[PDB]
Amino acid sequence: PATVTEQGEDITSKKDRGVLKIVKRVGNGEETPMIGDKVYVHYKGKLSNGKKFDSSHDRNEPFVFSLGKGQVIKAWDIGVATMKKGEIAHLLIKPEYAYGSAGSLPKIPSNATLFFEIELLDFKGE
Ligand SMILES: COc1ccc(CC[C@H]2OC(=O)[C@@H]3CCCCN3C(=O)[C@@H](C3CCCCC3)c3cc(OC)c(c(OC)c3)OCCOC/C=C\COc3cccc2c3)cc1OC
Repeated sequence: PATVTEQGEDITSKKDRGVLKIVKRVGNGEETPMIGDKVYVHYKGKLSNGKKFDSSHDRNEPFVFSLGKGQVIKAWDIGVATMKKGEIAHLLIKPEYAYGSAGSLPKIPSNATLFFEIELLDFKGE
């Protein structure tokens, strides 16, 4: 997470560093998911300080959602939108792009900075 702080690319339209990304593994894909595409990922998630660890692997199930429909935090609609199939991205997220000053307790404290390792398994339209 500190690495992303230093090295991570800004992928916010507004470029406020609210969302930062390192492409760790390059995908075989040439396409990215469109808004309204059903998205299939593996993911690991923690607060910046390593607390509240969560993963699709542990839940024995991929995390499936439709892109750009606010099913997930702003940071995910922005971040997975940049990703290619087979790609693994690292994300460091400002609370403004996650749960904000209100947070979401008990899991998400007030003004929490999140870290995600996401693997984009696939995406489909229709
Ligand atoms: C439009 O804005 C929102 C959209 C959706 C939500 C609800 C939470 C949502 O989760 C997320 O947005 C992100 C990104 C997708 C992976 C999960 N996630 C989380 O933030 C994680 C959180 C990662 C950081 C360590 C603590 C757990 C994360 C993981 C959680 O448990 C797996 C979690 C949670 O809620 C605070 C956040 O618990 C609530 C869900 O209980 C279990 C049920 C379903 C599985 O979790 C889901 C399902 C769908 C969406 C999410 C969780 C709040 C939003 O407000 C900003």
